[PDB]
Amino acid sequence: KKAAKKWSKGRTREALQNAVMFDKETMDKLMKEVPKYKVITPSIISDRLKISVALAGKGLQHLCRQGLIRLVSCSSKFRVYTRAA
Amino acid sequence: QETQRVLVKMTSRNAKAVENVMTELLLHARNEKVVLRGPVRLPTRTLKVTTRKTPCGNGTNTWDTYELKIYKRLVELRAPTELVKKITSFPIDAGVDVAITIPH
Amino acid sequence: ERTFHKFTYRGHEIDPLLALTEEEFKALVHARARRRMNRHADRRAPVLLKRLREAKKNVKAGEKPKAVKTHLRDVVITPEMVGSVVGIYNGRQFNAVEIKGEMIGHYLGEFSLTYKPVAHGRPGFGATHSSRF
Amino acid sequence: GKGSRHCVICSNQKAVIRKYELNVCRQCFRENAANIGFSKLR
Amino acid sequence: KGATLRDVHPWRWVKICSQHFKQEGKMMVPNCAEIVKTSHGRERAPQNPDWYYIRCAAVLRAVYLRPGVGYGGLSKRFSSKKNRGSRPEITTRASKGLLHWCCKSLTKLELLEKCKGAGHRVTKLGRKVADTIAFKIALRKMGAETKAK
Amino acid sequence: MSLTLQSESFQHIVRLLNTNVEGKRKVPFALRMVKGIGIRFAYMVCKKAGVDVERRAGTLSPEELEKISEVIADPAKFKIPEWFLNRQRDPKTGKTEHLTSSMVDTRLREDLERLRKIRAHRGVRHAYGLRVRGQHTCTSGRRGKTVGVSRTK
RNA sequence: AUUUUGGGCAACAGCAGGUCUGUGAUGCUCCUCAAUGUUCUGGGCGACACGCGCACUACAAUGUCAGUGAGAACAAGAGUCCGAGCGGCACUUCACAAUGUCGCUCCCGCUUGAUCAAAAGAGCGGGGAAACCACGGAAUCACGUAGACCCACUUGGGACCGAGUAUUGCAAUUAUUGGUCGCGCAACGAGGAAUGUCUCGUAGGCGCAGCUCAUCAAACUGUGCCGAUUACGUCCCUGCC
Repeated sequence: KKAAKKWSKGRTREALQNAVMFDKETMDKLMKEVPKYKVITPSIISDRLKISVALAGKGLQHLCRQGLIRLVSCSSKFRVYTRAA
Repeated sequence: QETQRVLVKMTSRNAKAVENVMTELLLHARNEKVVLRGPVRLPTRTLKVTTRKTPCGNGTNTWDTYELKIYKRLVELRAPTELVKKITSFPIDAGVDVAITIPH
Repeated sequence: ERTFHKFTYRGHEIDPLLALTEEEFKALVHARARRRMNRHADRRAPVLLKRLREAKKNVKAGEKPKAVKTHLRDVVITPEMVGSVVGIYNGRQFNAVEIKGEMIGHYLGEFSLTYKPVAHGRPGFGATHSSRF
Repeated sequence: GKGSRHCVICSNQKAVIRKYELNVCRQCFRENAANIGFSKLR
Repeated sequence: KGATLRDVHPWRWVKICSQHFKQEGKMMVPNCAEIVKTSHGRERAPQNPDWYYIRCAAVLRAVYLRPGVGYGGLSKRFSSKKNRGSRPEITTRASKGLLHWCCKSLTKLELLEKCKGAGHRVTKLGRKVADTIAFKIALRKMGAETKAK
Repeated sequence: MSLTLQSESFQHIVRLLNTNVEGKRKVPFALRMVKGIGIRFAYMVCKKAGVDVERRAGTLSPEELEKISEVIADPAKFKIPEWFLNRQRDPKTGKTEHLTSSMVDTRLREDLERLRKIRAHRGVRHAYGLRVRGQHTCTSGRRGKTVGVSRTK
């Protein structure tokens, strides 16, 4: 941080590779990972570190309006996906 | 007849005194042409007072609360005005505000 | 004779001040101060403004005209009383200030020293604790 | 703000309970609840 | 019979009726405004630029229901809470210029009417149109059942 | 989110118009930058120029920059209003200003010394080092512990 | 279904506590006007190396932002009193001023409809007496749904503050308060040795009444909305009979 303090007695957490960006690998990867899991969640995209569960989830929605993954709840937000058939 | 909705409204420092009031007048007024649709009573209003007690300087800065609820009884009559005024000849005690109004 | 103060209070120099009413002169100022006058009427100064004015007269090449005591704390500095000297009450003192022009348009409250200075200071006379007995 | 109350029981700014048009000292109030009709609620 | 404004989700519907005022170019912003503070409570303010329509949608939502809803009511439906600072966590302020705009505009839109020259209550037409809209949106969902029953 | 694969729009971190602009940002606070004090996003000025989340600060287009630079310094030319205008009555123009950059620094020095210079408790209280209220003033200054400390001996 | 519920009440001694800061309860004991009376004025108690005590808030996705939600507790408010405002009258008065009277509106408290504004803010006409009738058929806080942030001080955060407008007040000038827009990356990433309270629609959070109140509380005293471990023992600890 720029902050001098801002950190406690015991707590420790390491960095992720998820970002705002646009990337050949990311996009292409996303296309190949969004099928891949049997259940596909925004969170698993985040977990495969390329793009976080947030915009990666949008990646899922905008792959799932392309059907690539199946949007489950009959609404939004806490929808989820499974790989498409 | 040409009735008067008479509202005799009775608000009182306790419920106690006024009911006595209410009843007796109505009994008196009634008998007979005084015709009343039963007494409705509007919300008992409450007055709260908490005080800083003690002049502890030192010792507990603890504080004590007295209350006065004020009780409202209303009866409406579709009745004669002069008769009302005939029965209205009660000097009545305090703690019981009694208002009489002639709307419709 | 006498010198100069190169100064601009809202786009105005002392001459541009001078061709205003203290009203319009305040228009330049923010809402309370402009309000303050609005809320007012005349000056609270009738004698004071003369004690100022007279002393404003008295000026000589060197030296000064005397100081007008008051307990005041809200005067807007206007050239009309400029070069006068003011005793500002605070209980302890009718603190004295000449109002030259590089003071003008400001409020008296901006020059009234209302306080004693604690700020973990030190004794000047023979003090020791607090004045709590 | 503390100088315009002047307790109608007591001329006081201090010690006076400020409540509903009253102007009595806290003690004076403690003394008066009965004739008025205030009885403990809590 | 069916589903009127009493029966329908603005989550699809205001989002569409907003568009009924948009899409059609009926009223939009007033001359005095188009910037929009949230209201006296916040800078960050309408990410949705359609706020005034949305507003209108919502003032309209009010007006059929609480027929005769005055200026002061609109301030209240406006709502919110404020974290001031190292200070209290207490409820927020509704900006009236625009409130008043919304009032001016839906009556000009003839969906609002100034009931008894005051508190607004709906135009007849408004609510038939609303119910109509309700049905159109309602049927084709990105959820579960019945575009295929 | 898009399926854009781009590196030249993944952009960063550029200091423009005597400001700093970071990558990323919903877009706003990159634009918020330079302080000393309000420099001059207005939020609104920039938001009014046609800038948004659809580019973030991270998209970082030059075109945009030019448009901002243009809108900011005559804000109410863009009708971007004057009723807010961080400075509104100078006192040497006696006016309005969307104040920018180091000229705000300049403005800070001049005005603060005079503002401070004609003195009064109130004046000194903001000035020497205090919060300009809190009744019980010593308690404030918490862990900055040393407001400045003063003795004339 | 248990000394059922929360209280209220509550023995007897006891504690130079505290109680000169109520007291038009006061000993003894001081000044009494070239008084420390009283008014008036003006100041102060609110002054920042620091040591604390409470509180409050942040540090944050468990969140922040933009918006959207058909969520009510509990409970306020219109004093009297024949130059306030207004008005009429009276007389003075070449004209003013004047004075005086009378009357209203009463030195007119809450306040609604709503226009014109960035905006807060300015307003004819209305309405309501503590009024369950106007400010109360709306409108209570964190809910729940759509949108920015692909979790990094992001700016979390706003201490910090700058012009700028509105309001309080005789007076703020020891910024009365608001407002506005900019504006911040202060500290602050949840806090050591220590440590505080707590066992039922409740902890607890979360918010709102109500008054202090010219003007101003994180206080005060309530109201709500939301919403739970094991403890139920043990008597250790630590303490009372």
